[PDB]
Amino acid sequence: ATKAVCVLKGDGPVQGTIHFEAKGDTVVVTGSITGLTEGDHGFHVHQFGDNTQGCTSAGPHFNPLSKKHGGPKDDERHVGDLGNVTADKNGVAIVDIVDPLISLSGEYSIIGRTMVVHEKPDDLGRGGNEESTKTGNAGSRLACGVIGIAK
Amino acid sequence: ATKAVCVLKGDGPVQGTIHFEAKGDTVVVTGSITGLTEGDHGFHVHQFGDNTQGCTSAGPHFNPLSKKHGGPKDDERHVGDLGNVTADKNGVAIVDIVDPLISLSGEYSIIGRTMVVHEKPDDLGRGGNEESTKTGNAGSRLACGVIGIAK
Ligand SMILES: [Cu+2]
Ligand SMILES: [Cu+2]
Ligand SMILES: [Cu+2]
Ligand SMILES: [Zn+2]
Repeated sequence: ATKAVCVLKGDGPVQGTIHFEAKGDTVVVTGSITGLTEGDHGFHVHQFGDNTQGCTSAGPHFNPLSKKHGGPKDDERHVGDLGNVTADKNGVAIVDIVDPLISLSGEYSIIGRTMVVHEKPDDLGRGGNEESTKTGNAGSRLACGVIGIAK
Repeated sequence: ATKAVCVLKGDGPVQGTIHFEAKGDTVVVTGSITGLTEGDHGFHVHQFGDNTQGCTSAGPHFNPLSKKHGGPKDDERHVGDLGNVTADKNGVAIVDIVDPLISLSGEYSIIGRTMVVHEKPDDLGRGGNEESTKTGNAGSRLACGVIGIAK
């Protein structure tokens, strides 16, 4: 798989479409998310592609190397830690990320897992409580979708 | 992955949860679909896990070996051809299929692809027309979802 896509849906107004592309040795993630409150929102890949209980059944961050939570540029981070996306005053967040830990096949594959956008900013593992080291204190799951193979 | 799940949703009342489990060289698919008109409905794995345009962006049947549409028991069939599901008069179909061609890993992996439940019964390629050998005349897609990894 070279291309993947995710449609984000939740119980409120947040929605969006995220695209993933294997380019060279990396993955580029692009798209946009609407309906958000202004400012930063944690944006992560969660382990299970299980939407039977809404976004809750996606489980925790995808973490095959068993590390602590961090920001996308840290060495100590989960594979699913893609940092924050930033919404403007209209509620629109434009997504543009290149990441060196995920991709689309093999052990690090995110195909069949869940993309989640969160209520609050991800503090990138530096909030100083235990929760920070798991979720970055990013709060509740506003919208999510299973990552699928695209044409 | 040895376990998977799919939540079926569409524009109307058809809803359902399908579970997949690896068992030796087989895949056992169980679950139930509700809101269906009594009778037989085609039940296939389509190629893309793209829900950006509802169920229509799922593309055609998963057919990596470019075969003709058939039923589950035939040798000449698509990998995604799982035949038919049958709804009672209450509109409920209990799924219980064991299949040797679909898998949760490797080249014929369905993770990240779309499970589709159709309007009309699958004629299994025995219909007397061209359509029959492509889709089994199952008609419109009532509901679908991306197949994801499950705990
Ligand atoms: Cu998260
Ligand atoms: Cu079909
Ligand atoms: Cu077919
Ligand atoms: Zn994390």
